Amino acid sequence: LTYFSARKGKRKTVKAVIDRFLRLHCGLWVRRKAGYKKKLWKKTPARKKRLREFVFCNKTQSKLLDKMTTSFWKRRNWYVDDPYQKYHDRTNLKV
Amino acid sequence: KNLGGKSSGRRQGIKKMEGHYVHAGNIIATQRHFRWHPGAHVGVGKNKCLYALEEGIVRYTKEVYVPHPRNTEAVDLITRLPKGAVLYKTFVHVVPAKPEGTFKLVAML
Amino acid sequence: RRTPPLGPMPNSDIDLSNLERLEKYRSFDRYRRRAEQEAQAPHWWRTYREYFGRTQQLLERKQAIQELRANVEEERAARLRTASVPLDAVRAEWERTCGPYHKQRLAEYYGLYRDLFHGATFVPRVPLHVAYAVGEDDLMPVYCGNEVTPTEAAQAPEVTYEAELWTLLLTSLDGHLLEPDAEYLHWLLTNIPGNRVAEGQVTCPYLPPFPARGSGIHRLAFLLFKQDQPIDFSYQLAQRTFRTFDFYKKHQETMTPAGLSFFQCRWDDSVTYIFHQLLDMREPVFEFVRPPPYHPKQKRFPHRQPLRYLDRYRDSHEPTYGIY
Amino acid sequence: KNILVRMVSEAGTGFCFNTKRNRLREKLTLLHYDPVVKQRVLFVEKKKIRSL
Amino acid sequence: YKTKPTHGIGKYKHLIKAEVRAINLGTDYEYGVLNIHLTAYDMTLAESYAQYVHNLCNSLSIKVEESYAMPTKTILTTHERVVQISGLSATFAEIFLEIIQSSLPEGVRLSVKEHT
RNA sequence: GUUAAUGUAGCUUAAAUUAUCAAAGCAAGGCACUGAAAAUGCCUAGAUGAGCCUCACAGCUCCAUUAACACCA
RNA sequence: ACCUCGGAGCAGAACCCAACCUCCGAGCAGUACAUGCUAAGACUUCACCAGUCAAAGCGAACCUCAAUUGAUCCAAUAACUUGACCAACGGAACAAGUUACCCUAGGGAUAACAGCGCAAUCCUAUUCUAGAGUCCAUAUCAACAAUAGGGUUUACG
RNA sequence: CCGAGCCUGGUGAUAGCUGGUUGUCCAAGAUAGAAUCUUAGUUCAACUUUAAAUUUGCCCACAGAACCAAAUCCCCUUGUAAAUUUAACUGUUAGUCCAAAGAGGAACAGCUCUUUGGACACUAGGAAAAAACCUUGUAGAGAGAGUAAAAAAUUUAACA
RNA sequence: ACCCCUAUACCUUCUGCAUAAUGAAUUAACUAGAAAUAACUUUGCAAGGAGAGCCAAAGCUAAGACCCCCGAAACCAGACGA
Ligand SMILES: [Mg+2]
Ligand SMILES: [Mg+2]
Ligand SMILES: [Mg+2]
Ligand SMILES: [Mg+2]
Ligand SMILES: [Mg+2]
Ligand SMILES: [Mg+2]
Ligand SMILES: [Mg+2]
Ligand SMILES: [Mg+2]
Ligand SMILES: [Mg+2]
Ligand SMILES: [Mg+2]
Ligand SMILES: [Mg+2]
Ligand SMILES: [Mg+2]
Ligand SMILES: [Mg+2]
Ligand SMILES: [Mg+2]
Ligand SMILES: [Mg+2]
Ligand SMILES: [Mg+2]
Ligand SMILES: [Mg+2]
Ligand SMILES: [Mg+2]
Ligand SMILES: [Mg+2]
Repeated sequence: LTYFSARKGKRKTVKAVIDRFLRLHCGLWVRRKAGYKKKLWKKTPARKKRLREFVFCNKTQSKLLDKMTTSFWKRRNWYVDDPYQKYHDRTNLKV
Repeated sequence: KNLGGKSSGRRQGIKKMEGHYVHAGNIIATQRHFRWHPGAHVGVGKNKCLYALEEGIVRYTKEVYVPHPRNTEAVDLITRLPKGAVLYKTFVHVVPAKPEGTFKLVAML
Repeated sequence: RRTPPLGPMPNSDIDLSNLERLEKYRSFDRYRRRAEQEAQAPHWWRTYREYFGRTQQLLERKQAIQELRANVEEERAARLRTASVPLDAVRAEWERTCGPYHKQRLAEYYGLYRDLFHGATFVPRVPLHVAYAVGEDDLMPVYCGNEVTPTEAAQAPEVTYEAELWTLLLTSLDGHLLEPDAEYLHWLLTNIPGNRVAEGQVTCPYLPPFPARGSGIHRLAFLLFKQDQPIDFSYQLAQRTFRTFDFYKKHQETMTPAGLSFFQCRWDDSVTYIFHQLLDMREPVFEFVRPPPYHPKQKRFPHRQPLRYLDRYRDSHEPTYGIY
Repeated sequence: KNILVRMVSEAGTGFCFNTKRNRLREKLTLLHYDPVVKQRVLFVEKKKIRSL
Repeated sequence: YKTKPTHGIGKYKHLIKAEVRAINLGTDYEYGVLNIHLTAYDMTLAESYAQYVHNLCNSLSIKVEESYAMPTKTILTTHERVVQISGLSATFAEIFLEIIQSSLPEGVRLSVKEHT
């Protein structure tokens, strides 16, 4: 990425991260599964139901996307009717 | 001339051995052909995997193979055996640990 | 590395070198009978069983079968498969001949002897008939394992049996609300002269069966004791609790068990009447509570789990807002 | 040899699903299930998608 | 498992035989394959006697490979049936033959002809 | 793959309803015989699933096939 | 010649395991059209991507096959969906030949020459008596083989 | 100095390639793999390092793991003190020989490719010299002491 | 002092170098680790912190602490040269 921009002098963010992933404020990134709309006729209905799912990312994938985005995408977002509003806080961890 | 054959290993075999505590839905043993057959509280998937149905302790035993009468291959193998012959297969059971629930006092009405 | 077998291996004594001269199962049912018999024989390996476990009577019967097979009206009805059998004579012949033994395993299956006499068995040789009167017309009979609602058992039953001193007893084998071992009795009619039950000594008057709501299906057994000498004995539930084993231990020298009749009881609306009006206490209500579902340890980064992973670890499904 | 056709529901409309058939048969008509109406309704083919 | 005493408890192909001249070696003398031709002009008399020799062999543990038939000849058609027998002992040879002799119903002729 | 046209006697042309005719084969006739010329017949589910009327006859329905189209990095 | 996927051997018994190693295959076909929706717990091709299995529940009824495949790009379609022998099969884009006119950066990671290893090939010496030498194994030569040695050759590394 | 002059500028071109990378002392520290116009490289894993939280880790016994050899897996005791999780990253991903089981080649190679285990890239003593065989590891001074591995053995043809 | 005994320069590159692999005559001087979010450490204040903007379900502000040197053949633009 651009660690220091030539106009301002800040980090830029990779905008290919933004159109693909969703960051929850706990720190988890949420993605759709690859191929979830590709060649659905040759897939069993169990396999098609696995692809229609938002799945979390790895630990290292979450640390790679955290470097790829600035601190604007790591803030509290109090939207009106966010369907992912209940998933931002993390309840009941024992680390 | 001999091309192909670069297939990796399937990583099949027993995932939960004898005496292991196993929750419901844990895959006990993945197989390619029927090496271990299911027993008490153990189901079979489409790919002959053995998953557990109850929460318990895995036991491997040997018991008498009586196939289904609609399974015409094994029945035609049964009816070629001599008169004292008994087949055996290794079965995988789950001995269920917990009971399925207790009666708790709700309220004195 | 090989380890030799401990006992004899199966398919070893029948093992020969000729397989054409040896006669075979040609069928599936001949193999299965040998298969079921072999599973019941004890073996030296691990199995499912280890973890989940006169002369005048024949001469009369051979004369009687030769005459019932001599009537050509019988051999015309049996051959044309329109023959019937009247069950009322078969029921009366069953209770005299082998009905004692079939009632024994029914009390072994239903768990009577391991709760009444701690595994000690006996045979109900005396065919007693307990029956509860319902309304005025009909009467609900109490066989071995029957279902009788407590509305049908509000009043004491009309006990009738063909025999010649006796004590009678009833115990609700699992009706205890406090202790797992003991049992509430319902009526003890002792020193019964012959066949008349109303002449017996009531030392415990008749409580109707009171199984609590949602607490399952109880069992209540009628003990009929063969007795020789009369012996003096002895609404609050601390008086109705005793255990049959150390009661019969006091009187086994003079008295032996001789019959069984046990029935099942669910909750009915009449158990509200027993608990409130005549017992004078609040009734208890039990519910079948299942254990909580197993969820593994919550990971920080639940890799490749669906988005509903976080729902399995929260308890309130209402939005919280923290410090805000 | 096989055609991938789409099948539109005759009632509970808008719901299509894809099936296979041969090139050499007639048009498929099926009793599939609609999740819109939650009954089994007829489905009549309206278009082929891919010659496979 | 191999190292356990329960090794080979589930093996079964040694109980299944999955896959001829006159065998008179030193004492155990037995025939090769036999054929039993029965010709009669009644299909009822030829089919029903083909059963009985097959029922006589099954009750004496004698191996019957084929029990086929050769077609008829229009003389009026003579129906001929072949019953293939293998293996007779010395004591069995006269006894097994004389009962099929002592049960021939009505004018049917026997044969102990052989293969090819 | 999409648009477009196409479907013939043993094979092709044609006829704007009805179906004509040159080859092909079937014999006989002239010639010592065989190819030609005649003189004769035949060979068309008009590629088809139903018929609104009646349909090569004309639209759906179609199964083969013939050309163009076989973008956009 | 090859490049992806699968079965078996090496890799004998949990898993795994290379090879321009040895052998077979696959790029589909068939039958259903609830081949509907959901959801505990797990497996995982040594990462990731993808791949598997599944109780309960809702709704009804009363998949087979080992492989049988292909990510992203937002458009073609009203939508649901669909699209590569992208086969160099984790996939740039459809971009070739040639250089002795050549250049640069390197490599003894890698060839030719030489050394070295090795001894199949080559040369030699004995053992063995078949057979040639009229007869006669051993004056002389020598088949099938055997056991040693040399380090000239062609090779290999 | 012409396969396309020379000079200045873009220009501190770019280089997965070579070379170089400067005070002191201590501590931990080596080899599964997968993808890749990729195999001279990188990303992820594995290994390694630090900090933190917790509770088990290693060694293991009966029993147990399939039909068409050596061993392993699982595993309470016991001996022990470590492991897992969390946070933050770098670097190594171009190995060698020996013993063992095999494959390819010639049952050739200081050959090539896997696996199990050593050793080496780390000190010391030995096998003469000596990366890989054998003895031995935790550091200093001593003009003390006991040890470890540790030196090749062979000499042969009479005959009636 | 030597004679005696012990000891195969250094750097780099590597599976492995006394290596007959690289570099170096030597002296003096010059000549090579530049920084991000996140974490950590230490303070301040605290459901609030911050000298507007921003973050906040113990956070927030400030500090400290990690990212080299030389080298192509080339490519292009504009001059200058017969
Ligand atoms: Mg393989
Ligand atoms: Mg592999
Ligand atoms: Mg995995
Ligand atoms: Mg279900
Ligand atoms: Mg490629
Ligand atoms: Mg590739
Ligand atoms: Mg030239
Ligand atoms: Mg050379
Ligand atoms: Mg540079
Ligand atoms: Mg150290
Ligand atoms: Mg490179
Ligand atoms: Mg343990
Ligand atoms: Mg080597
Ligand atoms: Mg020491
Ligand atoms: Mg050296
Ligand atoms: Mg030098
Ligand atoms: Mg160099
Ligand atoms: Mg020099
Ligand atoms: Mg001039």
